[PDB]
Amino acid sequence: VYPQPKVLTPCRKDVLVVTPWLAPIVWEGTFNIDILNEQFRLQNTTIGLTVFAIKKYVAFLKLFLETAEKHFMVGHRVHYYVFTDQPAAVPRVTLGTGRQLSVLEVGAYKRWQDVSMRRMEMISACERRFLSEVDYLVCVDVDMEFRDHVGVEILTPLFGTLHPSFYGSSREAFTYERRPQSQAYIPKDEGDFYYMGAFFGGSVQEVQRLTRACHQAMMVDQANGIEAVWHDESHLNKYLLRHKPTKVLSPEYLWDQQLLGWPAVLRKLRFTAVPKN
Amino acid sequence: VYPQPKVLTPCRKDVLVVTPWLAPIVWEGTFNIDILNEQFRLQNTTIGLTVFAIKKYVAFLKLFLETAEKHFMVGHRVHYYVFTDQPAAVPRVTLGTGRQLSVLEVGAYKRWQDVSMRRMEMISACERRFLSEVDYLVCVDVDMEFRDHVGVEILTPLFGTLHPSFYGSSREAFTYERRPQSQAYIPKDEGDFYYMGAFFGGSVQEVQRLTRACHQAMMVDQANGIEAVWHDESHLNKYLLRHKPTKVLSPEYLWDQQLLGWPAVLRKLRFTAVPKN
Ligand SMILES: O=c1ccn([C@@H]2O[C@H](COP(=O)(O)OP(=O)(O)O)[C@@H](O)[C@H]2O)c(=O)[nH]1
Ligand SMILES: O=c1ccn([C@@H]2O[C@H](COP(=O)(O)OP(=O)(O)O)[C@@H](O)[C@H]2O)c(=O)[nH]1
Ligand SMILES: OC[C@H]1O[C@@H](O)[C@H](O)[C@@H](O)[C@H]1O
Ligand SMILES: OC[C@H]1O[C@@H](O)[C@H](O)[C@@H](O)[C@H]1O
Ligand SMILES: [Mn+2]
Ligand SMILES: [Mn+2]
Repeated sequence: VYPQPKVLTPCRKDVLVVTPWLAPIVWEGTFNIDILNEQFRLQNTTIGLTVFAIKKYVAFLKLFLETAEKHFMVGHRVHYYVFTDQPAAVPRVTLGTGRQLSVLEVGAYKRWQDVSMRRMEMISACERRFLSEVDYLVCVDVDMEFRDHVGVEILTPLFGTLHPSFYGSSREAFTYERRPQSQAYIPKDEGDFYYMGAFFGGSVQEVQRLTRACHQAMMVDQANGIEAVWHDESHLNKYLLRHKPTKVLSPEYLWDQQLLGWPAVLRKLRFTAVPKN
Repeated sequence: VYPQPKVLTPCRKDVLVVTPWLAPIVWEGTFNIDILNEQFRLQNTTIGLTVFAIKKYVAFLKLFLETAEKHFMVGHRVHYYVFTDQPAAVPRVTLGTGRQLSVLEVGAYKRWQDVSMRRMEMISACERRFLSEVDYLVCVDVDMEFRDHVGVEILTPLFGTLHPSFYGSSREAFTYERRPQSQAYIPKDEGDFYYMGAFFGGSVQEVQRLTRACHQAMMVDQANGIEAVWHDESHLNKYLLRHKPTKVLSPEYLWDQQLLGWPAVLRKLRFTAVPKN
């Protein structure tokens, strides 16, 4: 039993709910979570969530993790992978059933550019290990909290998330890389969306492809003495232009209430930034 | 270069363009065919189209085939499989490049119920052969003509098509099988859509699963001395209830202008019935 979908009365009429390559754009009201939960339960799906907490960012872990336990893939199997240069600093947080956490220890870089940029390398290389332990990988920023449901509706071979400062914008304004000497180069009259670096994912296979390609593309740039304007986010936008995501998450999935409010078009604020100095 | 998809100005606001399990519902204006053509060209995708022309129905082949050459998967590789009890009767029709036709000879059944019903058996068993020759199988009625574009926008692991007499209806009215002694039984408060028997498909693997299951389910019924109300279409609706299609085609893809007109909500009439006695 569930309400009957009605072909001639669209749930959402205020937003675009599918891209021109027929990928769903995920917004409240486009899905029935009970149907989707049923489908994902039947494959006994496991979701991996990677998060980096290097240096002072280990401060963000506790709230990240507590809110992930209330809102992320609740009822499904989750494996948190925390990447950190301080394993002892990882708070002990009580996990629901079928949920686990592993701490993976890594080097720090002095520059914040490289910490964010080397995520691609580092996720890429836990490679044979993700393939056996999980069906999907979701890769997010640690400086964040869950405030509402983030579940299996997002799961697809490849997804990105609409940057919240640019969803209502035109492509000319998108802060893509505009210098043709960077591998992240996107010309002025190309681009579907501007995707944020802080929330992407997909199957293990598609995420390893993305992260390999972004790393291989960041390296090429260095050996040409150039750094992409917005770094990993620049390379992500380039990969996602050429390899179009099979779902696109609305800005419900990456928001900042302080900076942008709660507009009517956003019926839930699911995963939001935390203030930092 | 293409128009920029605009997150806050949905192309179609009059129809539901995605199901509650996040499958696209395919309507004009939801897709950019150039983007999709690009993606499908890059895999060198082959589409198989199966069609049965048993007895007098070989009369429908000529127009079916000619219009398929103007409108079906034009620019992509197509393999027509014509199933018939009269191979000599299959008109010679000139094919575009990368397009072929094979004639597969089969038995006739006196009763029209079994001809339509045994399609499932017969498609199911050309089994090892579809797996090597084609990536997708599309299965349609022969008594039909293409009048507009039917292309790669429909291609997905599994799709069905909204029956044109029932898209604006409620589920209570859907002419599902309502007798619990039939394997096609769907209860009164279940059902997403009423799908027509005349246009379904998907990957080879998903279509062989569907047709196997529908055959295995038709047989079980016979050995219980019962025939489903609307036959293969009844079993299809049951399979698609339990195994939800990954795309749903709008009634643009299965129409009858004589019986229902050309409503404003239908911006193209793509594939339509032909009058018969
Ligand atoms: O010293 C640092 C700087 C960054 N990060 C990681 O890199 C991510 C992205 O950087 P940040 O959040 O600073 O970028 P922003 O969201 O502010 O643009 C952080 O969330 C952490 O996962 C980290 O672990 N240690
Ligand atoms: O004598 C027959 C009756 C049916 N068919 C096939 O079974 C399909 C479905 O039957 P029909 O079109 O009669 O059903 P309808 O569309 O009228 O309900 C036809 O299109 C043909 O592919 C056939 O080949 N020979
Ligand atoms: O334009 C790209 C930039 O946009 C800012 O609003 C955001 O805080 C940065 O993280 C980066 O994404
Ligand atoms: O209700 C099911 C039936 O609906 C009719 O309109 C259609 O012509 C039949 O082929 C069958 O689909
Ligand atoms: Mn951040
Ligand atoms: Mn017919």
